[PDB]
Amino acid sequence: FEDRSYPIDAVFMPVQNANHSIHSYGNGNEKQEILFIEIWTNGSLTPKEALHEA
Amino acid sequence: GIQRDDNGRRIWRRRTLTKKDDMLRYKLQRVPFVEEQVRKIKEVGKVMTMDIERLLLSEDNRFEFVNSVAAEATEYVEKNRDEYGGTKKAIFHVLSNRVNDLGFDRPEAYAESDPYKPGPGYLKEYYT
Repeated sequence: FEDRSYPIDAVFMPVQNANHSIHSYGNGNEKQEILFIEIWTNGSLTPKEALHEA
Repeated sequence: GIQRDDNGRRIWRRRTLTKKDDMLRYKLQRVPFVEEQVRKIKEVGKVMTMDIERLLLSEDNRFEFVNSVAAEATEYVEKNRDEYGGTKKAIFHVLSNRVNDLGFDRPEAYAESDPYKPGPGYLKEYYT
């Protein structure tokens, strides 16, 4: 409500940024894809931990 | 001028910035999210592009620079015929050496491998 407590418009992102990239490799007929996950965290959790939590 | 205390050691005034520099606090920060850009630049090959210009900065005529590079590249291939055919190029080796001569560090001939290549028969398809 309003009791002299000043609200803080806090953004709840512990992962500052994330991006994924795809590398495709062919062997004539063996089309396999390689996925790269790129994670930036603000230290509240390691990027390895954020990968598991996601 | 010369001033010493009882112990005989020399004491000198530590020259320090008396006033304050505005730009000092506005330029020491570094952006945190360029990991994908710097990796892309190296993989694409734009790192040599900056090096090519850097060499031209100390040059007087860009037509003499390319002639000198071509002359030195021809010299390299004559000595070692079976080296500059594939992943290593004669011209790129010259450019990498000329940058290293300035005192900086670059990979030889700017050659890069693919650490994530699965197998010998798998060649990286390019997503057009």
